[PDB]
Amino acid sequence: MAKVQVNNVVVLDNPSPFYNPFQFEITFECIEDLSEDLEWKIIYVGSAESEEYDQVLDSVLVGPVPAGRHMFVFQADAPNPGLIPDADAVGVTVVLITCTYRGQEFIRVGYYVNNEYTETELRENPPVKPDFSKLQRNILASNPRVTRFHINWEDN
Amino acid sequence: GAMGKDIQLARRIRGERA
Repeated sequence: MAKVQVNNVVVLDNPSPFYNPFQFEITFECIEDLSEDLEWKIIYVGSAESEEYDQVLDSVLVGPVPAGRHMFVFQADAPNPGLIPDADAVGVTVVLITCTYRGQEFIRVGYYVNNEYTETELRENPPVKPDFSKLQRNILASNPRVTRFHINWEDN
Repeated sequence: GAMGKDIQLARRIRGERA
């Protein structure tokens, strides 16, 4: 008895500029009729060195809809480069899309975002300081940490 | 320090965001 079961996620923001917006073509199946708005949020771990930095790129609200399996296309402008530390910026990070209905999260696509330089030289030998402008977000679609939960979409 | 980036992220995904 869930109202939305997100199934597929065709990430478009595969390794592209860090200043390119997170593009998630999610295909979810609205299993039931909805009452409130569906809150898909993209949470970019602001520091994989400190998780409490988790930033929020955007949150799309899909209102009450009478079920239906279909795809929508997420995009969200990049995080604050100042929020990310060295080891995270030129490193591995996660950007999770927690679908949050009624303030209750019922799924989490923890897409590992591997931030590695765009320019081959910089991949050859990563500059000691993180260049978010040279940074390319490789959204590891080979490693989607999908953690979904069951929530009360109702008031029971 | 936080060298284990993976596990940091694993935290947030497993149930740390919420």
